[PDB]
Amino acid sequence: WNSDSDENNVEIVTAEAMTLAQDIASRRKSKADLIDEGYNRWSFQSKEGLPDWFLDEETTVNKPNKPITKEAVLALREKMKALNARPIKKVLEAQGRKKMRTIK
Amino acid sequence: VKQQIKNDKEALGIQAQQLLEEPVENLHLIRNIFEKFDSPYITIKKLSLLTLLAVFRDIIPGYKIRPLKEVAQRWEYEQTLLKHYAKFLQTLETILKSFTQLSLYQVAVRCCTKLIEQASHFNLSEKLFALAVRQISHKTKRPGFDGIINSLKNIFEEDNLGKTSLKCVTILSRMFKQRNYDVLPDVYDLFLSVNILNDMDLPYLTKKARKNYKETKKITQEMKEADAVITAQDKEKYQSEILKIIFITYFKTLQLKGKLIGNALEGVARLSHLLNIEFLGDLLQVLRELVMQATREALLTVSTAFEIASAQGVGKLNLDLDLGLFVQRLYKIIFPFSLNPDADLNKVVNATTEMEMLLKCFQVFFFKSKNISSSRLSSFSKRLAIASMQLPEHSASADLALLKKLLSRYSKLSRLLTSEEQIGDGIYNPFIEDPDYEPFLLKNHYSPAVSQSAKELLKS
Amino acid sequence: EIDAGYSSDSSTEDVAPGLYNLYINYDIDGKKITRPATPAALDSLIASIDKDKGWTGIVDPMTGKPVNLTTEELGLLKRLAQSEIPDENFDP
Repeated sequence: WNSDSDENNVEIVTAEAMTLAQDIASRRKSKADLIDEGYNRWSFQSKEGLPDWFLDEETTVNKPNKPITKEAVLALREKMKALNARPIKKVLEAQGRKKMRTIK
Repeated sequence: VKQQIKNDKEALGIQAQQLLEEPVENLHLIRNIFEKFDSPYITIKKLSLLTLLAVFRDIIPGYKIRPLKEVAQRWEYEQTLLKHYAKFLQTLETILKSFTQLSLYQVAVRCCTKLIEQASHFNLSEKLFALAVRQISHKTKRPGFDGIINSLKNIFEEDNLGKTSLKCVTILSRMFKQRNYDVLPDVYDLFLSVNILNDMDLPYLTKKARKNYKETKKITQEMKEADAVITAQDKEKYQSEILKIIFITYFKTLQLKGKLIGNALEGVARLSHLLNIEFLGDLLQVLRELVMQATREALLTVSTAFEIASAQGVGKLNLDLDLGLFVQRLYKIIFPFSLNPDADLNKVVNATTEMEMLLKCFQVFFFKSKNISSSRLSSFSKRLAIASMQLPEHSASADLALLKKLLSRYSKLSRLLTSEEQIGDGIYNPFIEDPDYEPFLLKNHYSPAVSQSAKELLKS
Repeated sequence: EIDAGYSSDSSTEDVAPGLYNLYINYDIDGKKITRPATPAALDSLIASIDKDKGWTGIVDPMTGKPVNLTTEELGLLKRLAQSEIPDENFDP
């Protein structure tokens, strides 16, 4: 009754994924249209089983460049904002040192 | 019988001594100790377990063994060593979960604590921590609980990097979900001990050796500078994740509104200054949303709200948030506190004994720079005297002593006073201004010393 | 005649949520719809502290609550953003 037996997930960290995720959630781009747009020249280049010397240079070079929207960029900055990113000291003395640098 | 036990103890001592002298060459002796532990005698089981603990702590490296003759045999040695250590731990959960036998369980807890204190950095620490916390997650204080919490507290203090603390915090959080955030109050105090959050002639060298020595020295200096920067960043990231897990546990505890609200507000007040500014403004909303032991809980909310506002530099960071709603809550809560009884017995913000926070909230209220004594303190103090009709005299003398040492020169507090606004329910006496009640009745009271306390007040 | 209808896959639809005041002004035929009460400040603080998996940060104009990707939407985003067939069982 105390067993720690505790799967697959995903972590949206790229601007590309956020723009796609925003389009899915905001319903601006229809989900059915997104699926159809996913049958392109790059999805048919399957990566299942390819070696690491091949896959590494395929990702750095042969990676389709999807657009990025400013709204998704803000969302990532919001996600990347840690709980202690701007505490009382890092907002007061950090602001104070810059102020006294400008004064000097 | 006794001779057999003595012979087995001697054999364990000889095997242990040989291991200390030559650890690498005698790995089979550890297997022999396990066979000796298999003896039915309880005392021999205890001695074998202790010798295994002593042997393991002596031969365990000070570094983390990196998994896979000068290098190969060392790897086989370390791989072989890990196998007994796993087997020894496997016996540990078996005997721990199996709970005469109580003494063996206490010994089992003891070696578990010793491994925690010393072998925290080593492999299988995830299993070691999980076994120990599983004993604490239970409703009742099992034997050795004081030893385990001390060991966990010591690790949190020494762990400057915060990786081991992060592992324990995650495991402690998992128990809280399993227990529905219903554990002993001492358990939540572990988070308070996280040091990461609380931090807020010469031998001759050949011509070739000198160039090697110089080359290594340059690497070490470059290694140190990069490590220092990496340590600062990793500690900062670990601190953020620890705050994430700790605060999410505290907020979940507040949502359930259990009996552990005391420790949750304790942690929230202690770690509030570590959190972001935007969260400070929204932190008081959850405190003020619980107004529909109800008086005791409201005391914690108003006291913690005072503590959060007490953070240095709030004047520069004008977050406002109008803590006056908490002020009026304290202004109204004194009457039910005077209504219900209270007993100190004999031998949660920061302490216990509810009367202690009240004076503590009053003294931080007084410690506020010019925030009071603007004819508002007197109105507050009047009901303070009214609420002082009961409770021990030392408490009664304490609150009267607060206004005695008060810098304000107002003297009409214990008599007719200016308008008693802010929820009223008392004599207003508007626009009176007369230097002319409660002490007269206070003189007649069970304890004789209240009479002289009233006399010393009117004379002073 | 062609009935001037809307097929279920038409790119035109009502209620287009956007990023972040709440756009609770009126409804069709012009009636104010009730504002859903603001969420418990505890619960809102929890969600802010630990963002839900697939936290899009998108609120529909009607309800002030955020819109979060479901498990199937998270899977579709996984396949689409990794440039694979968005169909789990399609023979390439």
